[PDB]
Amino acid sequence: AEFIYTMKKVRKAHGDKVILDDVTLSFYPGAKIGVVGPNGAGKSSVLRIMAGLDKPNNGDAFLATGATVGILQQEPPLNEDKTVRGNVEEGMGDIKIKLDRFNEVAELMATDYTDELMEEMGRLQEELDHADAWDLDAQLEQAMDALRCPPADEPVTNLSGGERRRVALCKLLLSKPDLLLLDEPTNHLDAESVQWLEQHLASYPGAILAVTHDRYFLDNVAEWILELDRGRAYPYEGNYSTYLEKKAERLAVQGRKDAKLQKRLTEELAWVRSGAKARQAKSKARLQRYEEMAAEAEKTRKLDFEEIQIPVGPRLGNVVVEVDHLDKGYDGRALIKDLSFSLPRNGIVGVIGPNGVGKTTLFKTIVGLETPDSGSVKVGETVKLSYVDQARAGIDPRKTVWEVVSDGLDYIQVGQTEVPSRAYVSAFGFKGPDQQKPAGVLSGGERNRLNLALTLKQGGNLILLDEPTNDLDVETLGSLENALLNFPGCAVVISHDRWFLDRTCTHILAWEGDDDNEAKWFWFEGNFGAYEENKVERLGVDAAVTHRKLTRG
Amino acid sequence: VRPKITLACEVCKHRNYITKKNRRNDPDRLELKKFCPNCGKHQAHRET
RNA sequence: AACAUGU
RNA sequence: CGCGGGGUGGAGCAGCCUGGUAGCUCGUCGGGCUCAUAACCCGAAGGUCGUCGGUUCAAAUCCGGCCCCCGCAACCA
RNA sequence: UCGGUACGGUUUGUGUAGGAUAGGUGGGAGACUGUGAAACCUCGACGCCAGUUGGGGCGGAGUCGUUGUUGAAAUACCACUCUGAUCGUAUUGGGCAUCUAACCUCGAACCCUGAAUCGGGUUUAGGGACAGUGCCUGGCGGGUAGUUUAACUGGGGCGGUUGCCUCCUAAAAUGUAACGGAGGCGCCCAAAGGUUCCCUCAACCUGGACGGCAAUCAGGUGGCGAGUGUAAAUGCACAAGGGAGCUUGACUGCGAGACUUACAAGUCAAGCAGGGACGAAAGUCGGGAUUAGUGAUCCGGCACCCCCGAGUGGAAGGGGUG
RNA sequence: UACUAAAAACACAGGUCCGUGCGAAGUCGCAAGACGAUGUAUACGGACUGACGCCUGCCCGGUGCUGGAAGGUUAAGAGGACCCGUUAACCCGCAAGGGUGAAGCGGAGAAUUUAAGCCCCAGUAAACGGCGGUGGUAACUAUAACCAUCCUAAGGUAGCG
RNA sequence: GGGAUGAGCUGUGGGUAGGGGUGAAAGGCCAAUCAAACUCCGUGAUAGCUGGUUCUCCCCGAAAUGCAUUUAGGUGCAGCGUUGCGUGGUUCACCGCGGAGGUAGAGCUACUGGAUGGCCGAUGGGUUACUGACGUCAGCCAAACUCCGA
RNA sequence: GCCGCAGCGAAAGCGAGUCUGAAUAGGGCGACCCACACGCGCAUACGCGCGUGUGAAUAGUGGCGUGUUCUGGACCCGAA
RNA sequence: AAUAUAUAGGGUGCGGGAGGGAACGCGGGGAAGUGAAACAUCUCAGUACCCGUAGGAGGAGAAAACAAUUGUGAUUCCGCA
Ligand SMILES: Nc1ncnc2c1ncn2[C@@H]1O[C@H](COP(=O)(O)OP(=O)(O)O)[C@@H](O)[C@H]1O
Ligand SMILES: Nc1ncnc2c1ncn2[C@@H]1O[C@H](COP(=O)(O)OP(=O)(O)O)[C@@H](O)[C@H]1O
Ligand code: VO4
Ligand code: VO4
Ligand SMILES: [Mg+2]
Ligand SMILES: [Mg+2]
Ligand SMILES: [Mg+2]
Ligand SMILES: [Mg+2]
Ligand SMILES: [Mg+2]
Ligand SMILES: [Mg+2]
Ligand SMILES: [Mg+2]
Ligand SMILES: [Mg+2]
Ligand SMILES: [Mg+2]
Ligand SMILES: [Mg+2]
Ligand SMILES: [Mg+2]
Ligand SMILES: [Mg+2]
Ligand SMILES: [Mg+2]
Ligand SMILES: [Mg+2]
Ligand SMILES: [Mg+2]
Ligand SMILES: [Mg+2]
Ligand SMILES: [Mg+2]
Ligand SMILES: [Mg+2]
Ligand SMILES: [Mg+2]
Ligand SMILES: [Mg+2]
Ligand SMILES: [Mg+2]
Ligand SMILES: [Mg+2]
Ligand SMILES: [Mg+2]
Ligand SMILES: [Mg+2]
Ligand SMILES: [Mg+2]
Ligand SMILES: [Mg+2]
Ligand SMILES: [Mg+2]
Ligand SMILES: [Mg+2]
Ligand SMILES: [Mg+2]
Ligand SMILES: [Mg+2]
Ligand SMILES: [Mg+2]
Ligand SMILES: [Mg+2]
Ligand SMILES: [Mg+2]
Ligand SMILES: [Mg+2]
Ligand SMILES: [Mg+2]
Ligand SMILES: [Mg+2]
Ligand SMILES: [Mg+2]
Ligand SMILES: [Mg+2]
Ligand SMILES: [Mg+2]
Ligand SMILES: [Mg+2]
Ligand SMILES: [Mg+2]
Ligand SMILES: [Mg+2]
Ligand SMILES: [Mg+2]
Ligand SMILES: [Mg+2]
Ligand SMILES: [Mg+2]
Ligand SMILES: [Mg+2]
Ligand SMILES: [Mg+2]
Ligand SMILES: [Mg+2]
Ligand SMILES: [Mg+2]
Ligand SMILES: [Mg+2]
Ligand SMILES: [Mg+2]
Ligand SMILES: [Mg+2]
Ligand SMILES: [Mg+2]
Ligand SMILES: [Mg+2]
Ligand SMILES: [Mg+2]
Ligand SMILES: [Mg+2]
Ligand SMILES: [Mg+2]
Ligand SMILES: [Mg+2]
Ligand SMILES: [Zn+2]
Repeated sequence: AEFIYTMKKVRKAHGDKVILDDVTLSFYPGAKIGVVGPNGAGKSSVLRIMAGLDKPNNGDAFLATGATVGILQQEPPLNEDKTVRGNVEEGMGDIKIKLDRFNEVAELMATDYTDELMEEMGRLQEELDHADAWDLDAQLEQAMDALRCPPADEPVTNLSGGERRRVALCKLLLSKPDLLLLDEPTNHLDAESVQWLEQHLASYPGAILAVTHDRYFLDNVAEWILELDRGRAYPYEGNYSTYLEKKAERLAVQGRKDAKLQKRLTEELAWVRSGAKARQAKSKARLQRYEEMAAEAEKTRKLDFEEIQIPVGPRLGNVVVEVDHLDKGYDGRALIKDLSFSLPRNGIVGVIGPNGVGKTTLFKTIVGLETPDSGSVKVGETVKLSYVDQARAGIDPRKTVWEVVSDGLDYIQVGQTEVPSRAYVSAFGFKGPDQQKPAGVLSGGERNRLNLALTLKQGGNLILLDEPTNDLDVETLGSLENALLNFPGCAVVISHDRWFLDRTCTHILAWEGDDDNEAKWFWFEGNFGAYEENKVERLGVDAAVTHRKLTRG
Repeated sequence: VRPKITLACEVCKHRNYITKKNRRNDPDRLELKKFCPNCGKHQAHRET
């Protein structure tokens, strides 16, 4: 019955937006809990209490004694040192300074007083046998071969979005905290780093929480679903096909219960406007029940959703983007080598490949922010280009969600038309006084919605989608992919979501590099389902591993 | 919309002052230099 | 399974 | 007289509580189908949101002043 | 039968060279008498990280140790037990079924009983650890009981109104009623506060790419007609209006003296000390041009100060200050 | 309605519904006991309608009543991690104080486990109740058999006025 | 005047009791009393309401207003009366002086509004005998108008 | 036993002082005769502090009357 | 007795109980008017009334008591606090 973490009557709320209210659940070790919910439900605000980063307003929430807590943030920060120095600040952070003193006491004690420093190295050399911390040179070299990290001698400022997330998982899987707190772990990770992390979290001592929107990762790392509706928490078991059943059932029995209440208001509002007859009295005990039914009928008024809407652009010519013998790299490592394709008119093109392989560099030669090595990029006279970005570089944190889209202006240009700016952002779900939240307090699911408001107001007929399916839930992932099928221009998508390129694609440009070339790509004419059948007929029939343990324990 | 925040000191953590801010214009915790009577001098004060 | 009318 | 509901394209109704994008069915208009007409199919026009004057960057909407329509009380001697 | 706990058997773990990688620790140079390369058996536990860890058929012919190294570490065998699995015993709960012996029977017979459709006892036929009843506990509960259901008001009911802020009525100090006349409030601002410096508005006229009565420019004229976060009055051009720099006095300890006042409250305040902001200084600063933006007591909550501590030392509780 | 109301009011024979398997349901009593009934569903108690004749339409959303148990919510009991008060012992020590603290006894007590009920799922109106607006349209006018639209659980049928 | 062989009428004896009885049902009846009998007791129930309260004389002498009120015919405190002790002209009246106002009246080309007749004519209406903004010469009005002002 | 005889403070406590406070700052509450020559380091004069008195004016408490008041039926009469 | 040990029961013989009394006592059940300017917690009040049971009185009474570092030494009752 020994526990890890307990909540007692926790109520955290950002005013009108409640996150918890009178909740109580207990977490026992060995539990594999996957937490779900819509965007903005409050999932990262729970984990910022469970990691001790925030405090609940009126409640009690405490970790048990021992068994410390390590959190993966939704946007994991790093330091300005190397990769091998990026994995020692946590996982080895409390224990490398006990080795930074032992190699100091080997020489500083030999010339000083050798009587009191005898125990000063005594209580530290006995801290190097219970943990076996002598192999700190070669424990890091095992934990980088597991995650397939970048080489550990170069800086970390110029890395991929999915290479920064690999070096941030190594900072937590070496600590081994007994309460993991993973906030959206499968962002930016390819189909290999997710399949690896499924096996590593399978045989793992301790409690695991993971707020994962995707349908297939939670069926492997979780067996006990936690849910966040508007305030409450609903623990049960199942494998995420039963979460969409129960949220559909909790709104069909709440929706028609709130319709019986509406008919009883019309039957009662007709009574309070009917006038008192001869010397009878209109009873005060029915006026005071009307004004309680009329108050409990306005508090249920939170039922709305906004669709993703892309503005249409001008007429697109016969030449969209032409690429003839492109070569691109940064060092002796070459990324793109001898690539020839041409983007079609009126289609959806998908770019497929593992992490750190050259997909964002392929867009940044097209948008004119890079320079090719050999070969040219050719656009054409008709194309207005629109470019969403993976890094979300356009949005700044200390400026509100309104006056990043606008600039203090009332009316904006969304391509040869003038819609009002607050009418434009309220078409992206940011409605009412949610338009004055800065970008530091917005959730990750609505910075993937704010970035679409900054860059789709260019109104171009060529949109470049650099991982749009990042932090979005199932309701607005389907609202995005229904806005690309009805788009008249050409859309290019980089994504790792296998069940998102299968649904909306017409053309595939996929990396197919092997050991002797390492830099070739492939243009395919067809959807994603026909590409995977051709991939297993050209190269490696039925061939297109064992889990690297990351540690010796 | 304008709750009552309280300003705790940064040295002694005494809760010397109480005032109001706007939650949506100022989502972060306010920092002011206020006089602390325990320390006898001006310290810094975040909220709680 | 379509399927009315023609002063 | 007093309470309180209403006025949105030719007809009927949403939209109004929660301010930015005027919508739905029929009808009218032009073209199809048929020997011809209905039915059906395709494309279109049509609104001063009763009137004017305030709040607002912005009003069918929020608030006051008017002009019509509809419902309801008018009891005890 | 389905679970919990205690006890014991069997079994589980395989990034990279390798005996698919004893899982950890400790002991250790022997351990069995040797063919998953076996005969009946022969991975049909798992079977994937695949072949070693079983279908325990037998055989004293037939595996493996230590050495070699090939590693963070090794190799048999074994007590030592972490994660998971399964088997067994013991002790405890919950289901279901059966039993009879408590309890139940206004089923039957017999006696007390001379007269007994009462009662009691004996025996028999059934029900049965249920029912009934005690204690605790949720539900339901006008069946019943105690009560409440405001006032102003040109009678009462119906309609409206109740506290705060500004004007007029209000009769040139202050105050003044009516269901008299018009309007605001239950906030907002982290600058729209503090300070130091600098500036003058609206409207009209003349000239100017898009540009219109009116966007921005240039020049004349203009002494308050603009402006004041927000209603009105009193103020404000000396600006309290517009702009910029640094900032937190939207202070802690106080307060001579006043206004208003039935009381409770309300309001103003020179100046003194602490520690600060701006300023070269003089100085100014205890929120906002001023007056609305709020709720007595009681009972509680939290933070801190360490005042009391029911014999004593503590504590529980109480007390102060925010 | 003794003593201002004898009626169109109550009763009534007939009707239908609901309850009741037998020391019945119901009632009088804290109970024992009694009536029901020395009766046994062709019987007894309740509710409404009121001889007879012809008839008794549509509505199960609301509120009851009956049945159901998949899900949510929910009491005492059982359970008693974790935190707290005390102090054997121990440390720095001015040994004037502070800090870590076993066992025992306590205070406050979480997860978990648990029925009815309520939500929920259907049935039922001789159950309590409920059975619509606006605009156009025919050989003179008039009226609309007909049509458009909005709404509802359903939109007042036969008969009568 | 109705019934008068019937669900009739009647005598004698008996049963049902007070939130109970009985009722072919009227809130009917339960000792001339019934929307909960009667008698004793709690008990001298309580009533912000009406009535009453008894011999004399001498001095002084109100109020019907303010504020609060489950308050408006009640009450607390102030205002106004008497009396005891302090204070002693501090009260009040007149005359002279030092002062704030925005009523009466008047004025408005001094503001915000209303508005009469000329004159000039931007605009609007069919090239103009209709509309006549803003200006200007006269005559006016105001509780929420004021350059003034008893 | 009661009232008087010392107060201040929430209290610990200190005590003609005490609470607040960093304050020998200011307030709160409490205490304190200069009508008096004189003597004192007073002085253009009243005074400042302390003696000497010229021997200054405090004071409570118990009874019995009266006026109001508290608890009792509480001035008397009266409901449903 | 049923029925065997026996009991329930019945026969006989000696004692005792019953009901009344004005107050006082102990044990048990237990109101409302009223006051709270309404009222339910609270009050009225463990009052009025009722039930059981006495005695000339009754009840309590011989420390599993208080007290606070000294001490008092069964209970009841009156005065203070
Ligand atoms: N610091 C903050 N201040 C105000 N509002 C916030 C703050 N943080 C979050 N919110 C609001 O509360 C919501 C909770 O964010 P959350 O749902 O926890 O992010 P995620 O979707 O990653 O879990 C966000 O939609 C945001 O609008
Ligand atoms: N500015 C740069 N200088 C050097 N190397 C770079 C730079 N930017 C990116 N890279 C390298 O390019 C490689 C491929 O990145 P890429 O795959 O384009 O990113 P993404 O995964 O976002 O498409 C990464 O491994 C990264 O190390
Ligand atoms: O590292 V990436 O997921 O942008 O290919
Ligand atoms: O945790 V998110 O709902 O911002 O993807
Ligand atoms: Mg998140
Ligand atoms: Mg990328
Ligand atoms: Mg700001
Ligand atoms: Mg046509
Ligand atoms: Mg009448
Ligand atoms: Mg009642
Ligand atoms: Mg009463
Ligand atoms: Mg009245
Ligand atoms: Mg009236
Ligand atoms: Mg006046
Ligand atoms: Mg006057
Ligand atoms: Mg400033
Ligand atoms: Mg200024
Ligand atoms: Mg303040
Ligand atoms: Mg003062
Ligand atoms: Mg100073
Ligand atoms: Mg300076
Ligand atoms: Mg000052
Ligand atoms: Mg103001
Ligand atoms: Mg009170
Ligand atoms: Mg003690
Ligand atoms: Mg305490
Ligand atoms: Mg203070
Ligand atoms: Mg009569
Ligand atoms: Mg019965
Ligand atoms: Mg039947
Ligand atoms: Mg019925
Ligand atoms: Mg009838
Ligand atoms: Mg009948
Ligand atoms: Mg139903
Ligand atoms: Mg039916
Ligand atoms: Mg009708
Ligand atoms: Mg009809
Ligand atoms: Mg006769
Ligand atoms: Mg006759
Ligand atoms: Mg006759
Ligand atoms: Mg009799
Ligand atoms: Mg009588
Ligand atoms: Mg009564
Ligand atoms: Mg009495
Ligand atoms: Mg009386
Ligand atoms: Mg006189
Ligand atoms: Mg008086
Ligand atoms: Mg004068
Ligand atoms: Mg004068
Ligand atoms: Mg005036
Ligand atoms: Mg006048
Ligand atoms: Mg004028
Ligand atoms: Mg004129
Ligand atoms: Mg005037
Ligand atoms: Mg005292
Ligand atoms: Mg003093
Ligand atoms: Mg006797
Ligand atoms: Mg009472
Ligand atoms: Mg009372
Ligand atoms: Mg009274
Ligand atoms: Mg005797
Ligand atoms: Mg005795
Ligand atoms: Zn401090």
